[PDB]
Amino acid sequence: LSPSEIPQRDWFPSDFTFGAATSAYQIEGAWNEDGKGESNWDHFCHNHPERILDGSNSDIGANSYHMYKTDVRLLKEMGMDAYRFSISWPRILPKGTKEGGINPDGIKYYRNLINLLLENGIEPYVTIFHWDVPQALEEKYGGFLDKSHKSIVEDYTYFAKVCFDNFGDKVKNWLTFNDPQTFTSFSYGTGVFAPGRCSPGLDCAYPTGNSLVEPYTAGHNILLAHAEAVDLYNKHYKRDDTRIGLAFDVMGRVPYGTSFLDKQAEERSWDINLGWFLEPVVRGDYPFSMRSLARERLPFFKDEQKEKLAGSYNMLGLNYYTSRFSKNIDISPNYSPVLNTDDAYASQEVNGPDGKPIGPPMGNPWIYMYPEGLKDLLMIMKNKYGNPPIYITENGIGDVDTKETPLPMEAALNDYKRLDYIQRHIATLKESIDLGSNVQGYFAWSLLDNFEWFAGFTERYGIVYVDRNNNCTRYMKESAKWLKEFNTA
Amino acid sequence: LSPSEIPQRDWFPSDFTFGAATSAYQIEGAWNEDGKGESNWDHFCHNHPERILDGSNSDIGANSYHMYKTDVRLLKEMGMDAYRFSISWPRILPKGTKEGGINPDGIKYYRNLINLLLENGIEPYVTIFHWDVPQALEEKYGGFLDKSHKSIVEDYTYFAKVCFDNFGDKVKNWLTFNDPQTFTSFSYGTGVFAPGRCSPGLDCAYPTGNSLVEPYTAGHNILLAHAEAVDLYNKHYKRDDTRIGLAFDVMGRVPYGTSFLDKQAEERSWDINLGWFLEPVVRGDYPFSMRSLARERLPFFKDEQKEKLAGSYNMLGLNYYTSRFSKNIDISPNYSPVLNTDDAYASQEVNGPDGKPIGPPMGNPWIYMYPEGLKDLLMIMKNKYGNPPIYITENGIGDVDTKETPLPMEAALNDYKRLDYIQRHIATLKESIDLGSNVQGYFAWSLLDNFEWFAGFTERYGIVYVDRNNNCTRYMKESAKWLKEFNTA
Repeated sequence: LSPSEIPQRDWFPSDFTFGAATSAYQIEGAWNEDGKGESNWDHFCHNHPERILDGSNSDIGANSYHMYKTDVRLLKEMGMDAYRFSISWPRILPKGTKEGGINPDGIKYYRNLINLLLENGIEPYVTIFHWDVPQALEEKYGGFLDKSHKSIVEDYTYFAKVCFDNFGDKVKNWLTFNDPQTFTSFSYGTGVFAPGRCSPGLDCAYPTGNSLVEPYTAGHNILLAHAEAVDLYNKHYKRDDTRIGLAFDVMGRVPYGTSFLDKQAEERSWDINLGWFLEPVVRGDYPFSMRSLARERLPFFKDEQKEKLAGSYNMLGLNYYTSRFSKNIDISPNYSPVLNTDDAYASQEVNGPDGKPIGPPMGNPWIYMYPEGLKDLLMIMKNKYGNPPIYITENGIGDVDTKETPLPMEAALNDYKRLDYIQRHIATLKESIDLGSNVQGYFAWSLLDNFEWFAGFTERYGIVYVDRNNNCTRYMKESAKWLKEFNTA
Repeated sequence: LSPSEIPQRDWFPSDFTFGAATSAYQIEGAWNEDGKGESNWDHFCHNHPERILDGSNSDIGANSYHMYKTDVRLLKEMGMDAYRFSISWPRILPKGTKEGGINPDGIKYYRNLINLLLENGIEPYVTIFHWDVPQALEEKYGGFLDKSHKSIVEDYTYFAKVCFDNFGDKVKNWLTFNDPQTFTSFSYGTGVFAPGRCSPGLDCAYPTGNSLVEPYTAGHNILLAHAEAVDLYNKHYKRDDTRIGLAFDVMGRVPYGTSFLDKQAEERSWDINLGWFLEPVVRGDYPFSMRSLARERLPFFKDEQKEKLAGSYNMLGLNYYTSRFSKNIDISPNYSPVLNTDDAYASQEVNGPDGKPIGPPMGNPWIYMYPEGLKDLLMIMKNKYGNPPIYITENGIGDVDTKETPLPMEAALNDYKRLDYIQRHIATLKESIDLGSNVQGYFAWSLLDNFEWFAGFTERYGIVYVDRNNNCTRYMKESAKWLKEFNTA
């Protein structure tokens, strides 16, 4: 709020990075053009529109496949140092496999986007996989549910090789996966993401899975896939100045009460949310708490794998939005986990014991502003996990805009709530950096308003407004205007 | 230790308590006189003398049953404020049950000892149970292995009732159990204690038990017994100025290395050693880590039991001797618990990473001097468990004295190593008191040299020498002389 409280670029180091981010399926559109194979999401939205809040799909998105030159202009205008976007697996390998052949148009597109960004002095941060699994592999062996722990791993590794092959010379920053926890938990736990599987009795499109097992199977394959891709990268592609890693979605955790019991609950919560995928790439295995609680439901790694996994990164991405109070749940005959996330034996509350929310509500159903949680998370990365190079690869909020409660374009552009939120977190990074945090960059999540998975188009997360009523025309929002001023000045 | 470093009595509050302690089976003797029933230890030593290092038994002990007058004498001369001793269950209730009848001579013995201690201004801290279970009960239903979780509970409560009925008027400080963890772990885990049970395949007198289950069964019954005895006490015997509780044996735990993994191992170690019995009397249930690791092997408490257990104490005893480095052990198909203590997934090391022992060796196979471990424990009691009134009910070392390497009487009396150890721990209490610890007393373990369980008479723990070659004549050691000087001055 206060003038001296508003972040200034000179607050951060000269080499610090500021940018924006998106994901292929959310913005690309052209779902079936120039030889692009079908994805799990194409398949899910088309077959189960009832599972999308407004029954929409992303056949078009923000049409960034055809309008990338504009996205680049926008980034240049705001003075962003970098841009993080993902690559569509099927647009590159329609069948998802080597034998399926590499789609030249798919390669050409990302090739053009990369050169243009660079031409304009914007560093590309390439996310190899953002939930878009080729349907071919999905039907072939369930994709990441691959009970063999081999097929999907090799297929993902080849996909990566093609990316390193065709873009390696230009790309200096790679991210193998983005939000693996939300992907596995939502796609196989609660079943709100494609393909929509969950345990019998649960309300999802295909209640014939197992919410206590599939998320861990998928998670295991993701980790094996990551380790293999990084091995390949370090052996045949890494250069003295390039980096590879992955990004984790994470909610800050705060003890519900003062009991040491809730502090324990909090620990188990960080473990099942962040630790799940971070500990394996850090030391080669899952958090002890998860193994003691999920037991046989959580696969074991071979010695070779643990070896390939430990230290498989040069930098790590953190996608932060909110936090929750963690309240203890005792083990006893009166309680039985139903969802994989229930293995943490802790309830995640928005309201503390005083009935008040952990932070001011930002609009949609789950984002409560609590920049303190980001600070705690960075302190944990610094003191417990080796203080590696950190990039806040995602941060932002979603403005609600439904057919029942339309959000006027004027109001959509005057996103002061978003601006305030963004400046608070950027300020939080300043503090963490002075305390020793190895944070090296910040990416505002959603360069553009786009498809928001099961929420469809009911939420606008962009710093740039997209008018789909008029050829997806881009309009800077106040938040984008400030970022432009911030990056300049 | 520097002269200004040697603790002084004025260093502590006027109401602070200094005393000595012993246990019935270890010092009494007269194992089968004046109607005393046979105990589990009488039975074990007689039937398996090969399980006692020097093949001895405690038929005589320090012969305190006939020489108690001399014991109180030593206490009064040293200026001790209190004396902790235990009551022999089989000596009070020969058959261990009410139907068996109360032994007149037994009641008499303790009545006289108590009145004498009071006549001399020495407060008696009475331990109700110290491992000596009436053999009658052991044969009738396995004693604390009682699969019904009712018989042993009721018989223990009655025994407790008798004590309250005959001594309640004179005793103001009660301790239901002493060292429940060593009792259960050694009697049913490794089998080195009576009755000597363990998992088939292990080396004990009766390898027909289960080291992964029986210690927990016994522990569970001990806790139920405690809750019931405290409930009875609070209802018909407690007076505004009387207190009841129990004492826990505990080794300090220090992370082996710097990894966060060993910090976790350390926590699981405190949990399995101290938490096992403390958490139930504090909040009504076992530590979360134990329930998650022992699972079905750790019995569940009924709601009314958790209610009786939570807050079932006015004070707590801590038996401290040494500490260990806790080193992490991952959960994996390559590791399978054998002993109940393995459930903590942590090795307890005497030597740290540098090959050096955590503290200087005190003589016997397991005691290493590390008073800072006591400080850590007191800080945990203060910051995590409510900072209750604490009494260090045992602290000391054992001088090795075997047939092969006899300890000359002169050397046994010049126990400067014990004195140093004692002065360092008393000093440590001072530091803790100033830091806010609610420590209210210190008891030197072993007023007398006596029977040391499976170690027989190969170790002298007393501050008072017992010459069994003569008529078990007592002689003050340097440690005792200093204590006398300290208590006076």
